[PDB]
Amino acid sequence: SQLLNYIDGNFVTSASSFANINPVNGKLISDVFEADAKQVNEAVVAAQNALKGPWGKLSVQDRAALIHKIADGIQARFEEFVAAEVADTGRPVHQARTLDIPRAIANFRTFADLAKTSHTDLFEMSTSDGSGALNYTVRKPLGVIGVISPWNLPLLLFTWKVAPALACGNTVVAKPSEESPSSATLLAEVMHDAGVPPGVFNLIHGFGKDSAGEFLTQHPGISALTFTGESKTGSTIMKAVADGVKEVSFALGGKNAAVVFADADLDAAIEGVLRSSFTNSGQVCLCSERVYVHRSIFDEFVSGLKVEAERLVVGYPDQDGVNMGPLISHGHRDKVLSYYRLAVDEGATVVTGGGVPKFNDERDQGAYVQPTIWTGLSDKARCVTEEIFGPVCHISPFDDEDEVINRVNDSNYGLACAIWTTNLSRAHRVSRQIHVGLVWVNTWYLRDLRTPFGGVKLSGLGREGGRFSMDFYSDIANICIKI
Amino acid sequence: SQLLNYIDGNFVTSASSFANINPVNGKLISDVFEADAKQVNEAVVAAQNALKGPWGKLSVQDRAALIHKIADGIQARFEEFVAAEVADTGRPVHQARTLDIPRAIANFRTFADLAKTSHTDLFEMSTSDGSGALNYTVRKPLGVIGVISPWNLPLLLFTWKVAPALACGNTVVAKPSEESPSSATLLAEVMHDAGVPPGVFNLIHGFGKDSAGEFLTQHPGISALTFTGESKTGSTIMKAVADGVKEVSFALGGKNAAVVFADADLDAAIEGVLRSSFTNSGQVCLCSERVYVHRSIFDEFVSGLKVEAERLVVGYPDQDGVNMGPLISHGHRDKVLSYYRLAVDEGATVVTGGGVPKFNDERDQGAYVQPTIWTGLSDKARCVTEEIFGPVCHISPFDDEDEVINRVNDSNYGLACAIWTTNLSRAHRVSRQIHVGLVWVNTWYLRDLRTPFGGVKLSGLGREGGRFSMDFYSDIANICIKI
Amino acid sequence: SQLLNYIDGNFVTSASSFANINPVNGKLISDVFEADAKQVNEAVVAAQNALKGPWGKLSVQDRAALIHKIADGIQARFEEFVAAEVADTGRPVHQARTLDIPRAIANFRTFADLAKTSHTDLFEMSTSDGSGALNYTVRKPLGVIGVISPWNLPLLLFTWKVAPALACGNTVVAKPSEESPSSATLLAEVMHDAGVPPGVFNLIHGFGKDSAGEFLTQHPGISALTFTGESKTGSTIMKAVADGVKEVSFALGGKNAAVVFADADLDAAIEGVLRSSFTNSGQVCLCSERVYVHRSIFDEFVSGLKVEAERLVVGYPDQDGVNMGPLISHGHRDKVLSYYRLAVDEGATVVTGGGVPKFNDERDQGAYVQPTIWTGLSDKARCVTEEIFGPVCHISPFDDEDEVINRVNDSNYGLACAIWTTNLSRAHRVSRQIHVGLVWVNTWYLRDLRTPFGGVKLSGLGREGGRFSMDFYSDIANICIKI
Amino acid sequence: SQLLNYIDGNFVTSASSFANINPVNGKLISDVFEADAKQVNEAVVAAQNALKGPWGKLSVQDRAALIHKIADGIQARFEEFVAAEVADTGRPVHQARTLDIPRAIANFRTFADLAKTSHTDLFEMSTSDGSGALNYTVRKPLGVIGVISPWNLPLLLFTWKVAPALACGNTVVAKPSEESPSSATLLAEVMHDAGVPPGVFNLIHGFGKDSAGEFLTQHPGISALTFTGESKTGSTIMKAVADGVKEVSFALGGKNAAVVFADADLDAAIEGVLRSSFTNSGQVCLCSERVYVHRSIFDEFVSGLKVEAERLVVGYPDQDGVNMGPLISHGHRDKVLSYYRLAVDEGATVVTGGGVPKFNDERDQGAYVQPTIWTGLSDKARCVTEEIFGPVCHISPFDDEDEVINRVNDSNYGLACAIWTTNLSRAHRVSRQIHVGLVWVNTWYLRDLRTPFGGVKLSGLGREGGRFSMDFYSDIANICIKI
Ligand SMILES: NC(=O)c1ccc[n+]([C@@H]2O[C@H](COP(=O)([O-])OP(=O)(O)OC[C@H]3O[C@@H](n4cnc5c(N)ncnc54)[C@H](O)[C@@H]3O)[C@@H](O)[C@H]2O)c1
Ligand SMILES: NC(=O)c1ccc[n+]([C@@H]2O[C@H](COP(=O)([O-])OP(=O)(O)OC[C@H]3O[C@@H](n4cnc5c(N)ncnc54)[C@H](O)[C@@H]3O)[C@@H](O)[C@H]2O)c1
Ligand SMILES: *C(=O)/C=C/C=C(\O)C(=O)O
Ligand SMILES: *C(=O)/C=C/C=C(\O)C(=O)O
Ligand code: NA
Ligand code: NA
Ligand code: NA
Ligand code: NA
Repeated sequence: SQLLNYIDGNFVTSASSFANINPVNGKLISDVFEADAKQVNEAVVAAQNALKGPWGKLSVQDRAALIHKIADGIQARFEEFVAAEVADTGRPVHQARTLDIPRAIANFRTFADLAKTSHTDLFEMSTSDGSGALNYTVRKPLGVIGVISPWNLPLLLFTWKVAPALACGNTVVAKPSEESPSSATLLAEVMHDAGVPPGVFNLIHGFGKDSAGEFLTQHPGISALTFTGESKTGSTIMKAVADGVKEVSFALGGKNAAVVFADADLDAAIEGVLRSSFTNSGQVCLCSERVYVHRSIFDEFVSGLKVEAERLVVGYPDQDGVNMGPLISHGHRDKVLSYYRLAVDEGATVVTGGGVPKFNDERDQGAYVQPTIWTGLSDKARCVTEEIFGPVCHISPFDDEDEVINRVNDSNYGLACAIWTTNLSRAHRVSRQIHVGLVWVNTWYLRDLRTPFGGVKLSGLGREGGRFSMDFYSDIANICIKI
Repeated sequence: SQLLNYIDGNFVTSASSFANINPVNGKLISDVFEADAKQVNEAVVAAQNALKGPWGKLSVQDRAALIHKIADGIQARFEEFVAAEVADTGRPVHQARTLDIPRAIANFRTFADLAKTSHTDLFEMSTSDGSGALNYTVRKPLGVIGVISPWNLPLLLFTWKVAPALACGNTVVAKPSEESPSSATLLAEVMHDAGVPPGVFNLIHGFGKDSAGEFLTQHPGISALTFTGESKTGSTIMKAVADGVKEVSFALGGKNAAVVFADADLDAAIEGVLRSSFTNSGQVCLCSERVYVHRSIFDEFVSGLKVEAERLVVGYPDQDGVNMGPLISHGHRDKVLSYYRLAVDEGATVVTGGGVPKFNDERDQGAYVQPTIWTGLSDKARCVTEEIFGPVCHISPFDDEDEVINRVNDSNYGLACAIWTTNLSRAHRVSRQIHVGLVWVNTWYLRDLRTPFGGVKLSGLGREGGRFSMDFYSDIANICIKI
Repeated sequence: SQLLNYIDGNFVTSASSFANINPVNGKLISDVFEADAKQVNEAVVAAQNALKGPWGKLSVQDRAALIHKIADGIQARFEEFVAAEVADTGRPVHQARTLDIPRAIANFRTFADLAKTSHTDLFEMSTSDGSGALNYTVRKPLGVIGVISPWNLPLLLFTWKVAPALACGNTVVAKPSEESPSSATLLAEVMHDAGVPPGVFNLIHGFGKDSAGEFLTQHPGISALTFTGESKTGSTIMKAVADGVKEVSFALGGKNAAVVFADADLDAAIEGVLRSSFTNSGQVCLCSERVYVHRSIFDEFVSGLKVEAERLVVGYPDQDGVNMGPLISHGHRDKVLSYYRLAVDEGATVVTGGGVPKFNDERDQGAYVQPTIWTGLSDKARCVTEEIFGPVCHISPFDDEDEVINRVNDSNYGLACAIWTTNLSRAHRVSRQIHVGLVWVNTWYLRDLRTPFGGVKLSGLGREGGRFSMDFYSDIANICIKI
Repeated sequence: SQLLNYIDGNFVTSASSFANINPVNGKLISDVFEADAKQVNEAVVAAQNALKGPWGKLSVQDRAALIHKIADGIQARFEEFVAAEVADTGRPVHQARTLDIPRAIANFRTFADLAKTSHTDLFEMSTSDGSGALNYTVRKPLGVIGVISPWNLPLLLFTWKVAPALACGNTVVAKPSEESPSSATLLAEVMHDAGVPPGVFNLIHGFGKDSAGEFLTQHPGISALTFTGESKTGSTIMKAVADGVKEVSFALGGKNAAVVFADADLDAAIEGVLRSSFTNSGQVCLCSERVYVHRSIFDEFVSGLKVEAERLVVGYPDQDGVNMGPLISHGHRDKVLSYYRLAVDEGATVVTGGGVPKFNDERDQGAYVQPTIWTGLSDKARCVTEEIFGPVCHISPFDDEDEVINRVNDSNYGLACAIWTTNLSRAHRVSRQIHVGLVWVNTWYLRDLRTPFGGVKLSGLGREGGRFSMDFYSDIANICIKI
């Protein structure tokens, strides 16, 4: 299989391809053509021009309707999309069918809907001559949106950015992860078949540094760069767009805590932390790699979680009650296994996991690791502080409400946090004191697409979601009429 | 006069001092103690700590009441602030009495009011178990706000940032321009006398590079850097804070155009462009340095603007009928004059000005220049494309509406634009097509502080004003409760 | 037996039937079963019970999807709705295809979308004990919405109420005009086939006083009454529901002015006033029956309008080039001719029309009248102050801006006004001074469904449209949590 | 003491006067002049004219400043307002000093602030000709606001209506309860002294039927009637303004429940129900006259409440530790006692109270009753369904959560509800299911002035507070410009 770039309405190859690997079994699944600096410039110029074409002339309602057709296009090829994400990543067919693909569709539907309903402001004012003035605001396309997306939730995170971008009338140059190029390529076909004017959506394959990612980033023709990924990659990008003073939107992961209070529903919290630690094999930026549990229930909690964790099925995406697939890649497994060892060096008790499963088949050539639970490390340990991005969590006891708040907040990251308690006063009091963008109480990763989404400190900059996306992906202009 | 730093509730000197010069006559007004890296550190640390003190326990209404007291205090020392601003900058006293100090009061009052009125959002959602969930959002203090302000509208631009910062419950470390430190130092006194808690507001004096400005910018204890200034400085600051992924808010350079259509009120437009080109001696980021005038009225408009410009009184701040003061400094005058000769070299006709007035008194040791009008340059001339930030404009004819829209927009800047026309459709049709953040029709620099303010391209990123400031100077947190 | 009621998911007949007449030729179209008190009761109880059924259990997303299905259902039977509308009202077939039916569908689509986008508010407050409290608001179904609709834009106005009613989770009992029950009956079928649960949407036919309308009005089981129609009927309805303190929403009569300034595009204004006076044979609450023209263009405006008026083709709905159909009924024709005679007795000059066309075919049995223009009446003439609701306007000269504002405003009505001018300041300066709910400048009846729609004085109470409808059709509840 | 009307800038007497009685001891406090129909007409006409005077030329900022001046003037006479409120009604001095007078002040300041911050909307749209259109809304004064207020919270409720009315630039004709005329008369003094232009604020005294109140409602010159009070009185008013189609805003009766769940903080719940039943001697529309307590804690709850209720000090407004003053009047006491008798007749157990205290001093000539608790009545007893408006509650056990929801909602009223529970889920799950406008969890009558305030069913129509008042007291107008 070969995955081409999509530039100015044409699928094109490059002067260099690269392997896309299935991490279930290490087998090559396709050659991906790597866009070069020339092709990137070509994509940007084409997106700039397309702003002055038919796309630019579309009414908000026709634009929305076309976006709903992009979404219809995905629905009609649903299983081809499921297959595509599964292949690239190893994610369980069930996850892909219920989480990834439906959310990608909902992204386009939600922001199309918003594009139609959203409105702006009127401000009246008095003036010395007694005639007054009117200020009104409008939202306009920001211009060319640069999109650089990660491998963990490929289509979901790709469309999270492309959808509001197009809904706001922008054009897009989008660079998916080298590891997960398939679903995006399919989207490009959907765009094309749906009659999205050429130059409106441009797909470019490649890597970061000295490759398509960097080139997009250094290109003066774009108006914004929105990115989800590694915090130091965010910092790099920010420096790159600085001379052009481009608008930036970053969601940059973290080291999230779950907190379980003594008055929690223990069984729900055990199940809740299982999901928050090991979903997508712990390759979500929202996952809890840190857990704090009240001393009075620490041992019981750890016990039940170990039990539930060892019940998880690690195998083929289509395997029966499968719960976990592999890591994205071998490189990523090597980093994760590297932390596995560091955890021991650091004094950790390994409650469960700590290595890789054994298959004695093709999967042994994959990139699987085991769900892991550590105990007994210091709050200052590297394993408790640095983001691992694997199916791992360290559990630690706490005694006081203010103590644990202080411990959750003592981090250079602050994306999300999950809190377990049945007490009303407690839930609201504690929630407002956690220094993150996103709190969940008695649940995790529940997403209403209208809400502001993002992080504090190293975990990001700006917010996306609902009107926050409508604002970020638009020029806000103020028009003042003297009367 | 001696201008001290204000750090953790105390006025402090530093090891080194620099001179504050009166641009009217080149005389020394005061010595200004330069904060060093260690003092910058103390200010940041005090500000972090102040967030955990009494300031952090104030209700929103009590916080607002204290902010109104700050504003009362400025009011009570109104003429001192006027004299301070005038001393530093040479601005006409009547401008300081009607624009500068009044706006600085209004900034505090408006954001104190928004602090009390502003609310957040509630989103209900359905879930699988049929019980649903609530998402609600809150605004919290972002933390410590780094403010770095320019010399052109010292107290106005300073308080424009400090007012919302405080209103949103942050603490502040603020560095006013080395050219214009007096009114900020006075403001510190008002802060102290109003009983603002120690560490909440901190004033550090100095320069940019290798000085208080850069130290502030590099300090990891800050949560945000808000800046109005040269766009190249903005880029530098963006790079400096990138490793911390600090929130940023930039209002930067302009090369703003005024457009005068055939159906304009010609006298009103002449008076209008007079003000937009030469207000504050052209030292406003909003000034018009490019002027496009319909062919059929070009010659008359140019003749009218020449006469009106030659009528401008350039002189002392309290001189009868004075319209224009000097430039901020000799250094800035060197730059302006350099453009003045470059314009000749690029082939400009000098309709008026082009040099420095001769007073034959102490003002000759000052930093005055003449209001200056050019004609005859191409749209590619450096003098038509680069920000001068002096009392200057180039005037060029046009024939067609779409033609002029494209010429205005053909720029790496995009801050503001003023349009002159008596035609209803024209005002609205043209304004929405200008690629800037701010348009005025039949007026200029009319400000409603609730409006979103800011630029596109090199002219900035982000918006401030009204709820845009309430969002930028706050952590926006989403709290999701499973029911 | 032709047009049945639709109660609790079944079409049902009644004890008495009445005739539906085609106003093109006076011929009987259908027999309509008049709901009696018992049946009105049955409808309300069933709507009451439906709230406690699966309709009550839908998530906002599923409820929206269902509403979109109702729209799809109307779309699938587009031509049948056209024929139904045309039959009852005599409206030109092209108007039905481009205005009436498309707007009915748009009504459902818009409010379905808003149901999904709309959110509510979060207010934080401090409390004596220093722990604070939260207030959040929610929208819930108000309950059973009683809908009483008029005959002039039958399906458009019917669905303008039903769409938001259903979108906010209410159930409905709706009574269409005795003159135009067909398209509403067809909607009931669409609702049945779409699977809308029984009790959710109920259709009852009949008259006002001593009939289905009155009884709906007097039933204590409804939660609100929303009504479009005559003013005196609004008053009657307001009194009827008073003992129950039911929520009310009224758009009533108007005696709307168009104002034409000397700087208007004269050709566009003539065409504009031709449409605002004669569209739907002048049977729209937004029609202009008063017209004020600046003296310098009066004679020419009048001559222009007369010519264009006499071009209008009055005839069959499917007649080649037809512009105007008949009036709704013979009884309405008699009212309109009563004013046509009064205008003469009051001294009017009849510029054109003033009687009934003679067709020498079945149309002479229908209810046609001529498009009429009067001149020469005083501002206090009855024909100039009372709503006629036919295809007529009086044209009067004016001289001064403040004069014409006062004359427009001197009315017990205040629904809408149209202003023609090319001057920017004038447009905004004058529009804000007109005492109505709706102003159009250089156009007429341009409708954005997000906008607040309603009148002042006798022309109504409350606003509908956008969030105004989402508010009126919902219980707004504040919930305050002590922390 | 003499209490005059204030009409068109002048205090005036009337042909007839009536007595204002102190309910503590039954003594004459003052003579009140009853406005006749001629004088009401004079007030409304002056109010209409005032809209065209200087009041109408004030900028929003200036109008706001003047309203803050009104508030200052009350603050400067703080204790005279305390004395006036206490004299009229017998309320405890501490309640007047902490709730009543401070709220009146906060009313004016809140709405003054909102006047300055509030803005409106901008809606862009496409058109067939491709040029587009824009819609913008504005808020303007509605006109003359009729205000009719009750005696239970005289200045709080009076200024709750007058503040937003003025803040929205309206003029006012206001009629306080004949039982509590004093504070409103002092406010007329403050208005005069503050320079409020003549006709802007008019104070008329008297009764309802055949007196000033009725005449107000019948006057065609008013634009709206806002009213708080008895439900049947709301109905009578709604009918009276029906012919004019005036805007109406009603907060009316309630028979509010408190619900104590088994997981409640039992002592906090007992204190909270004590306050919600007996504050202001049970004379708040928001008081809980029905109480439901889970079976498992019912006996302990009732014992506890008995004890705390018998601790209450009933007596003089400035008496040491006084909890309750008298009822407003002997007539009102007659009503409440007849309900005391009915409760016994209906089978109630009198847990405490049930009569009148014996003072053996001048308070025996006052209108006091005992705080009263009943038990053992059915949900259909008159004393459980009808509003008594005195210091009483009936307590009933429940078993099931859905059961108690149904029981609370089984009412023709629906003003407020208070729920006691420490459980997170329960607070949010149950609160959204209560059919009222206002829910409190673990508190009572905690008021954020920005929130929507009102009732459902017989308990009112519409909402006030925050933007809801800003909309009700304004013409909302949509202005549509074709471009
Ligand atoms: N927070 C998240 O959701 C998230 C997602 C993916 C990866 N990560 C973190 O990052 C690591 C893996 O990510 P990665 O190394 O594959 O890439 P990366 O996370 O740093 O970045 C993701 C995307 O950015 C692009 N990119 C990388 N470097 C760039 C550069 N210098 N300029 C422009 N674009 C660039 C890549 O092509 C890729 O598509 C993990 O260890 C994990 O901790 C976090
Ligand atoms: N606001 C508008 O757009 C509009 C629409 C139609 C008619 N009108 C005016 O009304 C005049 C008369 O026409 P109409 O009699 O059909 O209008 P109408 O307002 O009296 O009746 C309209 C609707 O209300 C119902 N109704 C009438 N009386 C009622 C009552 N007492 N209680 C409850 N429901 C009642 C009717 O059956 C119908 O459904 C027209 O001449 C015109 O001036 C205004
Ligand atoms: C730049 O020269 C001026 C900036 C002005 C503002 O930011 C303002 O608030 O008016
Ligand atoms: C009255 O005759 C017209 C009312 C029109 C509407 O309500 C509409 O939504 O277009
Ligand atoms: Na791969
Ligand atoms: Na200086
Ligand atoms: Na008919
Ligand atoms: Na009294």
